[PDB]
Amino acid sequence: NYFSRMLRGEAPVPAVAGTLGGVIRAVDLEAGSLESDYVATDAFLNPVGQVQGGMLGAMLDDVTAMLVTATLEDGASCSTLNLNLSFLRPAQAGLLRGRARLERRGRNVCNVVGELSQDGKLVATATATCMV
Amino acid sequence: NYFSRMLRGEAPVPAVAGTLGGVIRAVDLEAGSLESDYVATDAFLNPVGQVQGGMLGAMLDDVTAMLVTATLEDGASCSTLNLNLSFLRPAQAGLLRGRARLERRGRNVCNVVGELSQDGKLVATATATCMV
Repeated sequence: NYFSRMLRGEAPVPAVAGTLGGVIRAVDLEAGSLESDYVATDAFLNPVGQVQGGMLGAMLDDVTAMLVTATLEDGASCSTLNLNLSFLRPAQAGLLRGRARLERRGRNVCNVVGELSQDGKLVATATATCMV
Repeated sequence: NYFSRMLRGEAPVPAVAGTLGGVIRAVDLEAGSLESDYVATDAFLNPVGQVQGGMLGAMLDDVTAMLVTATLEDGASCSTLNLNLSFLRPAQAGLLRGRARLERRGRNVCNVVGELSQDGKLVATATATCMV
């Protein structure tokens, strides 16, 4: 698994995960779930000092695609086709917690849901449609 | 207009637009359209060297929300509720061109579409639902 090589330091984390302060905290391949931390920097802020929605979406993209990748054989690859983002509450600079769950693992499509929390509240959700 | 103050250097560009290399190239408030450049850095790349979908979504978020903001009175504010992103073709590090159009400007909701191109091809599209 590229993913499990990545977890034990034997393959590179994608640069974008570095940029988002992404750190995988939990995986459960039988439950079909995954958890990652993210860091919103002052660089990701709108004029009023909240995190831009799109930047939250990049974290949701990461957690959902990571979960899908975790399930793949070597040689298979996760490609996200659509990502629908709902912005629920404002986020501030600092840590966030991303949680992904597989709603369906198909032969070629996976439907993933992602939730992003900060300070114990949901700030944004996602639905990802991914092909493999 | 906060937006037009921002264009002539008399108000701060949001930090996130800096991060995305965002530079407004065109506005047409009667046509209801707006155009911005974006720069994808090596920091926004997936393992295979293409731009992460979510990072493209943050550019789509910027162009669509910018267009909405351009139309607002002083005191009014643009808040994106949902953003649906479709990923069409892979992008590489470098310049991209974001284009926004208003499909509807309501009393409290604006429906915006965004398209992101690189090297003359659409890489991603968006639909934003925004409240004011």
